[PDB]
Amino acid sequence: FLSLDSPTYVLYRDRAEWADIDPVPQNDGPSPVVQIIYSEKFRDVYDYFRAVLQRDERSERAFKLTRDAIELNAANYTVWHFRRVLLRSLQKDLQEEMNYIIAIIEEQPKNYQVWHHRRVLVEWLKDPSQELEFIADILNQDAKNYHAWQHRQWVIQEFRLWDNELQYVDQLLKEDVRNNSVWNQRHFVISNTTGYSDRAVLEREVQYTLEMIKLVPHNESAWNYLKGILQDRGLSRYPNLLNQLLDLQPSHSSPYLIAFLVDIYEDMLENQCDNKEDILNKALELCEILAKEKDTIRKEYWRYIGRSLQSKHSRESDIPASV
Amino acid sequence: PVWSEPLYSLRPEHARERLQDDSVETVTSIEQAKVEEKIQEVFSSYKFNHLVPRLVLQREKHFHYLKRGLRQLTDAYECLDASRPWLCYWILHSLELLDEPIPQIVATDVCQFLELCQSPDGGFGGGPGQYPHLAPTYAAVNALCIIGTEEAYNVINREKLLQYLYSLKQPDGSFLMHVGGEVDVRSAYCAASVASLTNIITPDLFEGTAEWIARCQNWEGGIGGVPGMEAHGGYTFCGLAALVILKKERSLNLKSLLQWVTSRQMRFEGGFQGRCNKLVDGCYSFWQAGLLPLLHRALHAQGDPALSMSHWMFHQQALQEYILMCCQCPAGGLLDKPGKSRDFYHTCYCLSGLSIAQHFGSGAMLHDVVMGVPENVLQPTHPVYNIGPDKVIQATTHFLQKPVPGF
Ligand SMILES: Cn1cnc(S(=O)(=O)N(CCN(Cc2cncn2C)c2ccc(C#N)cc2)Cc2ccccc2)c1
Ligand SMILES: CC(C)=CCC/C(C)=C/CC/C(C)=C/COP(=O)(O)OP(=O)(O)O
Ligand SMILES: [Zn+2]
Repeated sequence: FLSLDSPTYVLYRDRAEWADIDPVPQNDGPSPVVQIIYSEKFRDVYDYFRAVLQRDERSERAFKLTRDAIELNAANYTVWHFRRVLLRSLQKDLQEEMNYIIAIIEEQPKNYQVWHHRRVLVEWLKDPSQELEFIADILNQDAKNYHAWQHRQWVIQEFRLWDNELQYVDQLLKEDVRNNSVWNQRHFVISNTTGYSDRAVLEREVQYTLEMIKLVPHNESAWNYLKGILQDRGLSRYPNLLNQLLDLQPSHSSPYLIAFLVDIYEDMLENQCDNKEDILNKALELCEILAKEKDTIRKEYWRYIGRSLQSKHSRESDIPASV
Repeated sequence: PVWSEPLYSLRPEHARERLQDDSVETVTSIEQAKVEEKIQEVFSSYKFNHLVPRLVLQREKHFHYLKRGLRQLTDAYECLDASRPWLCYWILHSLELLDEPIPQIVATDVCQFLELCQSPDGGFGGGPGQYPHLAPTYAAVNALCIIGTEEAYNVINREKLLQYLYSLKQPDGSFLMHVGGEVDVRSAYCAASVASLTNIITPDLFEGTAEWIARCQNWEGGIGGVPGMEAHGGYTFCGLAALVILKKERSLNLKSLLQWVTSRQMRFEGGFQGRCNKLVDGCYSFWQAGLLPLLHRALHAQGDPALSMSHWMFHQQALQEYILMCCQCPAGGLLDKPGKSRDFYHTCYCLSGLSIAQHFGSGAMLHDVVMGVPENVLQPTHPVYNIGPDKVIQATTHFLQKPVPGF
């Protein structure tokens, strides 16, 4: 009816149809702290909201009032709760409410309350037929919106809508191969479909990643993904990996590639490999290069690693103190 | 030497830390480059102005900003009308870090206000007459503990608090944030925080909680809001901190976690980002860097012999430089990044992170690093609760005088 931003908007204390209700002022005490100097509009709407909440008045006019209270502060979870009471109590059409919530999310996409409200609606209606497309629109304006991706995972999982998501992931990786949210979604989809034990799948995934690394050697997301999908079984389980990375040293180097090498050596030393000692020194050499030159921001981390490797892999590590 | 620049961000080698975009441009690299350009100007301003740099924490300015806020806020804070206990917490903790005493009239007035925020059925709301919610509940408890008087302690209705927690507990180990609300790792932390401080932890309250949190650690090493989500500094702090409280840190892969967080520090800016391939932000000086004192304590409990005895496993110098040079508003208060406006949230957590970076401690070992003038040194903070370590001990002891509700 009367929009909050309308030029003809009128305070509630000046509305005839509200003449029967006494507004309820906020009880901040005799000497307030962190007291907010509300505007006229704000204080007026919430004085009247407190009245209807207090009376538990479940009416059409109360329903409309919650829209204005939400507009003034969409983070007010108490107002949201009352609104959901009114939705059920008044038997309100839920698709109309879907239309409403999608508009609010469009304009305030980084708010917890609005996404949770959409979820409850979808739960009530048991209808996910609009979700993937709506979320896609939000992601088109901010491809990393945390609430958006969370809602997408919930919808896909609860309603088993897996069949097209990998295609969607590939599309977004094209637009921005640096989008960590998308690399996460890729892992999410594969984990819950084929899994990573299927050698054909794992093989495919590594080729693609190495590809991308070749195209953009300094993109950390690709590096983390490659590490993430190989580290559970153990890096040393893949003997060809080492040489192939070393072969990128010349024209594809990065502190990322160096760090990976250290991870390979670390695992190798853990699974009792050949040349115990030769491998150790190679690693300490790299740990030093990183801490002193190539990645000094993490000097404290790299010194710790080098110190750990020494503590447990030196030829003297198992040698008794008496020897 | 005379030619040696004592500031890490200003050294000539530092220029090599700029972004390399491999001549492939995307939205991510473009936005990252914008930030680095803005930060570079801040660093270079002394050289172009022909002045010797001086890093001063504007104590007096920040104090005035807080002192006023504790009483009154402009309508700019209407969007926080449902988080007023948070405002109490952020401001009190800031004053505490700055070592400013809390007048007893202020303390009593804070207590009375929080009483009005407390629900008849347990927990605190965002304001008087608002339903209870775990986030403002966490904030309220922390504020009363900072005050630490008998009056403050008595405000909390312990029986109801426990009842409230129970009504939120899920069969799978998680907690709702509030009745008819959503679930994520923050709620576990909020619950564990207030429950431990007030001594209301029953044998079954946190059944399955450590396991549910462990399901939130992902392929990146860090922790997401719910199982399957991208790893984030905010959720990671909440997860590890909750586990520490429950004495279950070992349920996590601490090694992959350590590698993840240390990688979150920006090589050029010196501050922390919240997730891979996004932007630096002052508040992560606590959420992210605060993880390192937690890991240190955990790894040490496992007898890790390789642990340094004087420094956390991040660049303490560079973080202090970022905060002092880039995160202060001249008129008082701190902020996200240059070009952003001040607020009490970033004031709280920038200072919290600064303290972490100044103070190292592990049992008997103690070592400080204070960049800029020595007056910059702040009071220390507890890495789990983010209040004064003394206030934590004081509170826990006091409530141990009471029996867990129901005996
Ligand atoms: C985007 N984001 C980054 N951290 C978070 S959060 O911890 O969950 N948080 C962030 C809300 N948030 C946004 C924010 C924080 N750092 C950067 N941003 C944009 C925010 C909240 C309060 C103030 C004040 N004063 C200023 C900013 C939530 C929140 C809201 C109210 C009370 C407590 C937490 C959100
Ligand atoms: C106890 C408690 C309430 C703790 C707070 C934990 C915390 C900091 C959570 C942040 C969650 C979030 C929505 C991040 C993304 O925001 P963004 O995408 O705008 O920021 P980003 O780009 O830096 O990730
Ligand atoms: Zn921030």
